[PDB]
Amino acid sequence: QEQLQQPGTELVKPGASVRLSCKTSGYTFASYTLHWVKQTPGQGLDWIGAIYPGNGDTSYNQKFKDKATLTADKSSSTAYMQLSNLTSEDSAVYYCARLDWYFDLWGAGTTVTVSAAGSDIVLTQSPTSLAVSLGQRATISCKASQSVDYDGDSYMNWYQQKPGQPPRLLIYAASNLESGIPARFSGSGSGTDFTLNIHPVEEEDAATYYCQQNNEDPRTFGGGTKLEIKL
Ligand SMILES: [Cl-]
Ligand SMILES: [Cl-]
Ligand code: NA
Ligand code: NA
Repeated sequence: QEQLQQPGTELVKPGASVRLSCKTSGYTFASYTLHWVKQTPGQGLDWIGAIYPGNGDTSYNQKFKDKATLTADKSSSTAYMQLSNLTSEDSAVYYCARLDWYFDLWGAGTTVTVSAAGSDIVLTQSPTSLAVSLGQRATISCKASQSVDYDGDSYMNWYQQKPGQPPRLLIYAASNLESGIPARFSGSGSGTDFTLNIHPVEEEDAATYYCQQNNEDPRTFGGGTKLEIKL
């Protein structure tokens, strides 16, 4: 089975560098782009950049061009991201993943804790948290600053991250359920306005939901909506 294996934590000093690893297995490493993604409570998910391991070609989000360096080691099937000149602003969880929906695969993420004691498309989610009673309906909005559509398809996906689990694709291209996702989820929308619906909600649905667009570079995500069950 295909896996992206990342260490759990790194505890690091301001000013240091840290190298994160993503050990792949279960498929041909050189043949699929791998992406890295930063997660914080306030900013949701941020696309850092991507590497094609077959030849080492990289692309970086402008904002991370000096912070991150992506490499790949074909002999060990492992990708690495170096973060340099660490500051408090780097404390976050970092995931490696295959982001294209048809190849969706996520590592479990490495928490990097920097510790010292004393015209991109913007996606807006609404609400950013909600509690819903068992059997009732949750509805979440994602609005984009510019169209995410091309040729009648919406280049926008939703991701679910259940507590303690990696993110996974939930809905792709606005309205298609990923394999294995139950019929109680549905997605709608086009252009700049998209909606996730879950009804009837069950306990297993408690999670943080993120929208993402991949119509223009860089890929961008919403800040996330945390859904809990109202007891
Ligand atoms: Cl809101
Ligand atoms: Cl948001
Ligand atoms: Na391999
Ligand atoms: Na709103």
